[PDB]
Amino acid sequence: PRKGPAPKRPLVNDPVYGSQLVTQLVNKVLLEGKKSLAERIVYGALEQAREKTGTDPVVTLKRALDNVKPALEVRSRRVGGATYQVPVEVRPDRSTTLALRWLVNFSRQRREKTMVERLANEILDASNGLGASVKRREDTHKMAEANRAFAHY
Amino acid sequence: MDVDVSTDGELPGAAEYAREKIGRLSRRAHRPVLHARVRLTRHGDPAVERPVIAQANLDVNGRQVRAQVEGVNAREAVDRLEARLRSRLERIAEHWEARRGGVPAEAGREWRHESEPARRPGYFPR
Amino acid sequence: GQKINPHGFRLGITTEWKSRWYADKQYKDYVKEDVAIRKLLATGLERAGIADVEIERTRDRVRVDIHTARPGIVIGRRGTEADRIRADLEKLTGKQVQLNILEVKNPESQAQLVAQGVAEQLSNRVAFRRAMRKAIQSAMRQPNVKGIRVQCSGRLGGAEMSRSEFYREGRVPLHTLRADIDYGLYEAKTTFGRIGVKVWIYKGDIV
RNA sequence: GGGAGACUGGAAUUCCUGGUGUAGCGGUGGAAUGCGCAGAUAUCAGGAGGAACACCGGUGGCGAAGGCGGGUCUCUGGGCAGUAACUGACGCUGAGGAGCGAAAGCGUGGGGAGCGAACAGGAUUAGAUACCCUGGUAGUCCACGCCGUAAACGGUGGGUACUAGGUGUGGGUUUCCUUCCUUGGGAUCCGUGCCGUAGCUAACGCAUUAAGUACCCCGCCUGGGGAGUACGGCCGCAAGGCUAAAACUCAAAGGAAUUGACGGGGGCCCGCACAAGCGGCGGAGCAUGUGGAUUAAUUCGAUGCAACGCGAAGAACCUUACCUGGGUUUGACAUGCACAGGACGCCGGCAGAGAUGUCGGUUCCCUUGUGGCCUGUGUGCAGGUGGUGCAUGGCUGUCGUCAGCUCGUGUCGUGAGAUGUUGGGUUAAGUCCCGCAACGAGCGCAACCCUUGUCUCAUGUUGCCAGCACGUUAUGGUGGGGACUCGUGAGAGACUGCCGGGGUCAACUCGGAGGAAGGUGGGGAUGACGUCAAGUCAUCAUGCCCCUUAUGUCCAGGGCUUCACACAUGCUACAAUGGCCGGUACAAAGGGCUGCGAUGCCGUGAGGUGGAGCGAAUCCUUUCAAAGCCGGUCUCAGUUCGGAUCGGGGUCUGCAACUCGACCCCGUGAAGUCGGAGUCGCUAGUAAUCGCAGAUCAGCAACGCUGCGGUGAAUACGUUCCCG
RNA sequence: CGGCCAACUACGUGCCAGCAGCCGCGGUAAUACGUAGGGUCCGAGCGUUGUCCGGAAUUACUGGGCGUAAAGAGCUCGUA
Repeated sequence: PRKGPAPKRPLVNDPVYGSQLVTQLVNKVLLEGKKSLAERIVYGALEQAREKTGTDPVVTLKRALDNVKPALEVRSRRVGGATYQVPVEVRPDRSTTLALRWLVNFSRQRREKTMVERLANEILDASNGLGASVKRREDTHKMAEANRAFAHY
Repeated sequence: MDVDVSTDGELPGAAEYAREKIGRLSRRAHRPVLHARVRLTRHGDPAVERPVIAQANLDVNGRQVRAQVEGVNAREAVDRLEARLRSRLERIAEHWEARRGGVPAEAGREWRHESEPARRPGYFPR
Repeated sequence: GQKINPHGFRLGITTEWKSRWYADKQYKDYVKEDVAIRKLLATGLERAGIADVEIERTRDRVRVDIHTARPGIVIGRRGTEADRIRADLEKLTGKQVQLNILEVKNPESQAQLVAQGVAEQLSNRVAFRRAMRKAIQSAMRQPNVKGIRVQCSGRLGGAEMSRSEFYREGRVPLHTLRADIDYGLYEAKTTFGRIGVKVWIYKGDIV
């Protein structure tokens, strides 16, 4: 990254749902390279969500993402030999990445006896606006706002 | 401050003197010391004018501080090591009093590497 | 450790193995007898410059070819030296061993012989600058030599401090594979210790 | 703006009074003392007082120097130009001496807004008699006097004459372009800067304003400290100033410049350096290494990166270098000089822990001179993992696979040295291009080598089997077949080759096409001059020193495995992305002769018997895996997690598993609930995770190391900060 | 008898004993210590110490200097 930006990996669309976002989700929940297990987990979670709501799962997943997608984030900046928490606007890709990572992690420390159930409940409450990832986005936006004085550099 | 001394061969009393002299530097360090090791080594060849060599290593909150000296006996080597370590610790301080003179500060003065660049308008001053 | 041995760098490309045979069960004892032959021939013959020793094995009969700058020294006019070498090579259990004694065409172009001569001159009384310059000029006078470097290290001149000195003339491309670099090393026995002499010689490329 | 005196103006700060007006103001890198709520800060009006004079205003003017700018008036000093009317050498310097002399300080009397030594708190800090903040007294101001020092410096005494120029700028006279407005331009006198000759200088530099060339007069120097100090004296209210030693001590102290190294100096760049992520270490148990302690001994070496799963790619005996004890000495092992011999040598018996000792059986071939064997006697000699890696060679790590390191001739400099190698651009690169008192060259960079990715020709066994025949389930199993893989030989293929655009039409760079692959395709091998007296006398060799009835050598036993701790690298976990049970699918690479070892049978299982076939593209390692997939079960618990520790019972190797091996079975079921400060690896077939193989090796302490494949992510905005 | 400054090897010792006018020599292989061979310079002398001149242009008349090395009084006026 000293000599310039690095190329991105064009990961492919999911076969059985046809969306990019689910493949991003499986690659986030992936562990130790066990791709089949991650796909089983995510498909089970999506089907659980479809059963609970009664509609297509991808639209609810997008709704949850938009509910948890952040817009303003805080980074430590060193200007003139001093460090401050500076609120910064977030590019779309970084916002989606942050949303997905938050969803996966906060579902990982749920209490639903299974990864599929934990993930399904987390995505449902995110779609409804009650999830812990939604709360995390609330705190990050509050943190960005409370430091708006330092946005001028 | 707990110091482990790993000598070799013949150096009676070097360990206690070195431990007691080094352990007094804990207060001089501005950050907690995580580890402290001292090694004493004597040169076999009698032709060597300063046979004894002493080395130290302190983990000052993750920052590695080390020094190495030579002497004609255990006491002199340990004392020179203590002086050298004190100098290194002084140069390592990094608290506010240590970097208050280096802060670019100097509003529109003393151009430094991290000095705040001047804000420039799009149009020429004229 | 800076530079690998130039012969070992181009072993599969330019240079050739100095022992040609094949063994499957008897590789170990073949190697043992080979090194025994090498040490025996190094010990016995020192007057004439023994540039290289080759061994070829085939069942009972063994072929030992050695290159020297002075074949007459190593051969008995009635076969006396030949008889002696044949006899103590029989003693080496080599079964039937036959020897092809050969001669180097241009001794000054051979790195091992050059190192031998410089080491000998160093041992007795000669200042090392004189030896290196004489060797360099002699090898440069040869028609096919394109670059030579001579380096000797140790307690040069009987000093208490060790030193490394080297003189080069022309091109010595040690990193180029196709360039055939002749490498020769030999330790000089002085009263003050041991002085190591190395010689690099560049003679064009082979393709 | 030369000096002195008198009078006087406006802005701003401070305070006081009165409105409006509320809850903060002030201060810092960040805060706190502090001020305010009794009405602060802010805002408006009025008033008092002191000090300094924005813009003009500068490398510009004046003064002997110190120094001097708000305005006006009064008094007063000097300078310059022109005319040359006047005197007619009246000049220059000046020991002592006299006067003036920044700031601080001192005295007496005033004044005191701001600032502010001292002094108080606040903060920072390990400590702050400091830096920073809030207050703040002398002082700073005026009058009249003392003091008499300054980096009082241009670190350059005064006077005079001469010695190339170019260009600013201040004051004044004058000829010619001529509008005559115009710095028009010239000439000349007096200042004040810059650049530059000759010349001078150790060099830096000075250079008509000399540090040049000379003449007159004055001051001062004679190695560094002691010391501008003591004693005496003079001056001063005091502070102190001036004059000014010696003893003793050192072999230097100095000036300029050069090459490095360094900087909490600047600029431009790089790297998993940081940032963005993923997974860890540090907490637990265990394995391994080290320190420390302990012991008869715990053999030795290795100590930041670059020592610490390192030398050790294999410590029960051996190894083994250490300890205890038991033997031996030309020795455990060589080769030579001698005397005596036909025996050395084995084979059994006994003793001994063994080394070893002893007893019984066997006895040389040449050829007469003796040779091979040993005996003892010997004698040279062997023998040391004994010391010094600061005496060495060899080998190696490291900066760093970083782009740098030098040389010949020329030129510059008294010289160390410099240039080339710097400057602009460009690259991964001292890679290249354009410039250039340099022109070239060498070692490096790159390429040539290996492997991997595509295709062509050749090629069919032990390897494939598409099309044909025989097959019995058991399959290329078999006859056959080159068709497709594959194996291994030869070759082609990436060269910015082409197109378009940026580019000095130059390097280079951006994009596109074609292609398996595009811009050194991926990964290796390859490590410049040197550095660190880096490592290694314990692979080896080796100078010198040391031991030689021993530090040499043989043997048994023990130790290298000791354990209150400390550090380091790992493995296994703390579970449901999981545990357990059953079924089931896909690799590569490698190894094998006194080795791999199959079928079968016997054990529950390590394993036992047995031996088919194999020097192996054939047989064995099973036909080869595990994670994976499918089904059941477990339901969040110190548990069906975790496996430590321990009891009992076995297997194998080995002469021998006590100290001190591995593995199997039954039982036992510890810590451990995701780990503080801090810290590590990693940019793609990578990290993470899963298994397989090899070396060493009788067995193994292997969770180590070296390889092989399976599944396979996230993130990189960007160089401000940390490291190199 | 290391260089100034004619004249070098061996043994002994090892930061000791000692040497030395200065620079500096002694750390098991010293041309610098001690002793022996050898050598050189002088020679009825040869060395050491003390003292004066020279080298010293280092008090510079012959024959030195003062921007930064030590050295221009803080600046003027003016007496001899």
